[PDB]
Amino acid sequence: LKAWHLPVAPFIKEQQERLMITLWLSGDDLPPRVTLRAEEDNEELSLPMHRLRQAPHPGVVAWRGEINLVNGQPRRRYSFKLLWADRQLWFTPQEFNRFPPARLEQFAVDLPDSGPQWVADQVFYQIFPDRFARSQSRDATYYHHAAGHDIVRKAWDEPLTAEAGGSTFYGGDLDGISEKLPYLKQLGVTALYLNPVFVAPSVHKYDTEDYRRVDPQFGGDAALLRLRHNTQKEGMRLILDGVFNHSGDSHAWFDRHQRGSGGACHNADSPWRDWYNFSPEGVAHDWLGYASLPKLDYRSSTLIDEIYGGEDSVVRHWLKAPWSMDGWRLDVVHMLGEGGGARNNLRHIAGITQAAKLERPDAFVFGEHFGDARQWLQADVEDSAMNYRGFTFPLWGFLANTDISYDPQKIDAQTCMAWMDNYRAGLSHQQQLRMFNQLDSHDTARFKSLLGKDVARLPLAVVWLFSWPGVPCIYYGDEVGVDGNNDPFCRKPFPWDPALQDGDLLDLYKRMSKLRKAHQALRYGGCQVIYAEDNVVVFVRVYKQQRVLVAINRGEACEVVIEDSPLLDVNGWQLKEGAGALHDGVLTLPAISASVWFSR
Amino acid sequence: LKAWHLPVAPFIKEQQERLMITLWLSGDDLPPRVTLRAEEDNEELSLPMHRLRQAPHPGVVAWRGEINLVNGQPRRRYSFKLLWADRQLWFTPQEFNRFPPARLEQFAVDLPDSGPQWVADQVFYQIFPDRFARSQSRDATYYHHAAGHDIVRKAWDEPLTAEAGGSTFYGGDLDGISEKLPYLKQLGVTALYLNPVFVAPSVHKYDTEDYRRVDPQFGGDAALLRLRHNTQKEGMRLILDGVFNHSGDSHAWFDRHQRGSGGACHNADSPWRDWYNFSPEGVAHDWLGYASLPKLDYRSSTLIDEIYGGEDSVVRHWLKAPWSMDGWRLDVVHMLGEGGGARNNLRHIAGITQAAKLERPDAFVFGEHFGDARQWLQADVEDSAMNYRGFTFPLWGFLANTDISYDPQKIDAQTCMAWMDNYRAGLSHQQQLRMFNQLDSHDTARFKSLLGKDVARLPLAVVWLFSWPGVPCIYYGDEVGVDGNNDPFCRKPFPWDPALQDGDLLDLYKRMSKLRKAHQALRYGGCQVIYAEDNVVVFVRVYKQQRVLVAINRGEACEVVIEDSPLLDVNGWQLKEGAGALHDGVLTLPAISASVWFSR
Repeated sequence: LKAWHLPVAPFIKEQQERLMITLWLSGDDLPPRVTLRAEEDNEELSLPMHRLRQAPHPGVVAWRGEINLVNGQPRRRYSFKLLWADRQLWFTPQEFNRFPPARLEQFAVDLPDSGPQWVADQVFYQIFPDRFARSQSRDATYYHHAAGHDIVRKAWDEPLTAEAGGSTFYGGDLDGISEKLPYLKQLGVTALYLNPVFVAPSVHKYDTEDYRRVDPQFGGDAALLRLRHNTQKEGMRLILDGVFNHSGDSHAWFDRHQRGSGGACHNADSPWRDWYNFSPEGVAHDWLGYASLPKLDYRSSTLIDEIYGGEDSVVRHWLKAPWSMDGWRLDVVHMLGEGGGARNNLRHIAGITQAAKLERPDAFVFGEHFGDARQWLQADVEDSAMNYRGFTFPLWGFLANTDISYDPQKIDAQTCMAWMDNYRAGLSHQQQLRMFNQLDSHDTARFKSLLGKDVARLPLAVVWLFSWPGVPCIYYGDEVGVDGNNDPFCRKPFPWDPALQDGDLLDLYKRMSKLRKAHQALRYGGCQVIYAEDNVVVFVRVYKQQRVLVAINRGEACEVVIEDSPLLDVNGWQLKEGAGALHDGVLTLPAISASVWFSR
Repeated sequence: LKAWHLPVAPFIKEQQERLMITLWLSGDDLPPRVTLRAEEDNEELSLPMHRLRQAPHPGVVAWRGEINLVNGQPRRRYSFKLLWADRQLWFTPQEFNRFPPARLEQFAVDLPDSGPQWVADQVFYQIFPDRFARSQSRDATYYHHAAGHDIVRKAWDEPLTAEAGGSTFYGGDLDGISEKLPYLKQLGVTALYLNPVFVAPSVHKYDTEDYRRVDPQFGGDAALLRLRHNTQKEGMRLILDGVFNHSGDSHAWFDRHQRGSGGACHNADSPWRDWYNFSPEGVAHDWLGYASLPKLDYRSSTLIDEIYGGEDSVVRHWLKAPWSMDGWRLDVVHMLGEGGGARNNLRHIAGITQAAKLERPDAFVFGEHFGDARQWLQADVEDSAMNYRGFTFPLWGFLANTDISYDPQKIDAQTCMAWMDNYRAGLSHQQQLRMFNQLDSHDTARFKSLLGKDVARLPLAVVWLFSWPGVPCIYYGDEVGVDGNNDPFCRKPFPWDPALQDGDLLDLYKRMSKLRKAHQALRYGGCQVIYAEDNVVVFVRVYKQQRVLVAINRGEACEVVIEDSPLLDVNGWQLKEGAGALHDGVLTLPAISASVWFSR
């Protein structure tokens, strides 16, 4: 017995106020009845399915049902209940289940879809501002109170060292990014995610001192206005790093260093005393034991107003004119809450997202989730997450034998795809398409270094990043082969000298972004894993009549048989990237290779 | 490789402000390192585990770690990360996982536990009031507007018929329940769940007309005061059916039948016009197409105040003096919300539960969930659910070959236990202990009838109901062998004539409730499935040094080998119920039997 279904055309079709659902079956003992299990206002529904007269493909029987769209909530969950005379079988995102699937692990489609529909068309690039590029115009040192010393300035070619990593400035700025826009546009980028840029004494600037002013070191307000102009002119989106779980200790609201007289750290009568939590001993709650990062108490209704409740709260401030940013990356989204911990977290993240969409309906809001983000995403409190658990770490394990803790990891293609597909199953198709996928970031070792001796696998990761469902994000310098261990060493200055650039890797990035821009299935399509065993993964992206086939071989050269699949029943295939070869259901795969085919 | 862990003593121990966690392992290739993955304010933690010098049991190696309890949220999620030189393995509620478990499917313990700790000590009994018992004192007919006719009155021995089922009254009342308290106390009952009792024209009374007055047909306010007195006197708890997703069409707020002049159904200027949703055509939103049940629009802040927001809102009204009820069963909890659907549902159920605990901190609030309730329970918006998906339907399938839709079902012991254990894995140990388990209810066919020819299996269900984690609920008449098809036929009058009673079944219920009252592990203990194959299920309840072993055989007589388990390493076993026999790791099980053993 076999089944096929993806939450996209050709399997689904909106027609008037109905959502038509088609299921494919094949086998010797087909069920005489099939029930479409659907949901309306969380009530489970048993909807009839009828057999279609026309076989969609050789030996494939098609069933169809209808979800009424005039009532219910926009997210349409559904599964298939195969019924025989004596038994039943469920078909789900995770294949067949002998007992009923979890409600939150069904197929799901968002109709009407009110999410940021532009996100799926983007190629993102993440910039750690101090390390990307210096403007042509272009170093003032001051005293970092939270550190024990003045800040340090280094020249662009000075090696990175573990000393005073939070206080070493190489001096990149925002006009530097503006000046490098042609390079990013040649790379395929259509959108930027910036690490923090508001006034703060550290180099990374998660120790926010003023949420209303751009730090002069990066070029101040004028330079961020220019970047917004230039990006708009080039049709590029722009996302800022939003740090609302905690403030910096040098913020006026807290003011550890008594720069004023009404700070919360040293005055019980401070206007913002109840914006922070102080233990019985008086020790302020902070972010995981970093006293420079006092945690904000969202029990206080004035804090709620200042951050997201008010018309000119911080979240909305940068989304309206003249700033008109395209949204927010939410730092430490999972811990924000009341009383010094994550109490009431889901409610407050919902408030932040809601406030953003009030200012800009198409605003993109996604959270930093090193962990399992499903409960946040399943309650629709944010649009998306940095997909470490769903994308990053499965690739770390399958390709680099390591994990979030740099613990050893030995997982084969089966386990990797079971892992990746289990996580997506909790997400609607529209949510899957906007997951923020990257290979590494400013908070991890460089993927290239994590490969160690297996660095030849890096191109496989690059192809996968551009073809797995979700929006891909390049971490600055990845595309020219920057390596490094974790923070501080993952934040090297970008090597603008082409002699220090891997130009073959750079070209790979250019081509994959062209393939993605070219083919709807790489942006909008469903995704079916077709083969997952030992070293080989094969999956197809699916959208209307178009298909995109992707075959990854992490080891020695081999041949693999691909059984006849109705998803692969096409006129022919056109190889677009890689040296793989498909002929008569046999895939010839060179050692350490990834290949992409478009259907003709 | 083998592992054991349950979220209860002897595996966990609170000591000062620390939670100690112990893991058992056994095998030839044990991991030299084990990481306790825990959570603090949703941040994943890697905590060291150290090897204990003393083997807890033959050939079993013990590891221990500590969760710091002074910070974080009360629910403590955790899992075990086994680490070798080249690989890792996860140990979870669902055995070993090669890739990291879902955050929401870890072991979890609620510390500090603020739930209703009394619930785990109860035996519940559900009463459909019109059909349970007439008081000695003891019939007035009126016109049911939503029906097309006057109500109908029938004598106690008149057969049930499908005609006017919502309007046929046999006349049971609340003083009748008061008078039958000695019977319920002899049965083992310590708590009552009543179907609706507020003023409403139907016999089931989910068509609420007045949320502030007890229906005179059941004996009015005086009779419910007496039942509260008598139950208190006998140390019995009392739960009322709370119907807040919709009102009845005869409620004054709506008033389809113009009993007043300011109703919402016929006046655009009604004080409660915005308490209901009217389509573009003006058709009121209702409960699944029943116009007698107009749905309430929780967008309106006055409605929120009337139902749960206000000091004397409906939810709190019956929880304070003089009513002092012990909580609420929430009818159609999953659909309640704004705009004519389930919009903002989680938030409103949270408000209702919060309001209840404001009035009574130990109030028990649980929802009617025919479907998958995990998202409600995982967000702590209610204490518990009617556990149809986690308990009822697995037993319908394994024992009765049927399901929620009375579709055929063919699942073996493996699938049943995989199903039951997968659902619990999303629940903390404290949540599992208060799940509201029953075999049937006023909204299903009688389980005894569902068995058809296999009715000899019914005692197995009864033993299982009292030994699976959760609080058991008898549906009135089940204990003397009432049968019937679904609503209306599952609501027969209780047969008080002992000649019409299955006294052997009644005794079984008495003994199982005595076993539960007697043994802490049946109320507080963890639960490990030990054997699940074809017809046989064997599981042990675990609490400190005590064990309770339960063996269910749904088919012909057989013998089954039980490998040495450190959970079964005890002084000896004492058979308490059934004819099973355990000797030298071999379980001799008669056909269609269930057996219970206490450890000595």
